[PDB]
Amino acid sequence: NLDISPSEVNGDWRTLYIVADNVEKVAEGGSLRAYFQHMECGDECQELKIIFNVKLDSECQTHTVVGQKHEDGRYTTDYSGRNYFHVLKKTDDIIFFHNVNVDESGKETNVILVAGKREDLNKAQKQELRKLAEEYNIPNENTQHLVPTDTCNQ
Repeated sequence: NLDISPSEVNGDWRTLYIVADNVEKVAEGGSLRAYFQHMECGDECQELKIIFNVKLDSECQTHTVVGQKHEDGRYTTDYSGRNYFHVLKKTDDIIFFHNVNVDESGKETNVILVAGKREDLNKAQKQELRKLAEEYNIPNENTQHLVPTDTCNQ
């Protein structure tokens, strides 16, 4: 996979799209429907702090996770079970993350989350997202566009 540096990641980010093979996890009220707000890491990006909101009732419930980087490039963190995440694609203003969540009940969910410093993907990036989901055995019909309900950063 692709490494990230503090200079690349530090700052505000938002979630544009999430797609997952267990749709309940990323649809409204899902445990993994994370509206990014900010990322920050230090030296070598060993310790990656991600601040995000989930919507709970009508309100913003803010969360922070700290991912720990490992030699294989994955970060781990606890959140609604155990997560293993890494970078599948990156540009200066868009990151595609792949996450595997193993929930407390043992259910495994594969996720692609698109984080951005802008509000939209272009058409090429949308097709790339679809191709990646296929490659990762994730149904594209589960795709969630978060922009229209992202109200916790403004």
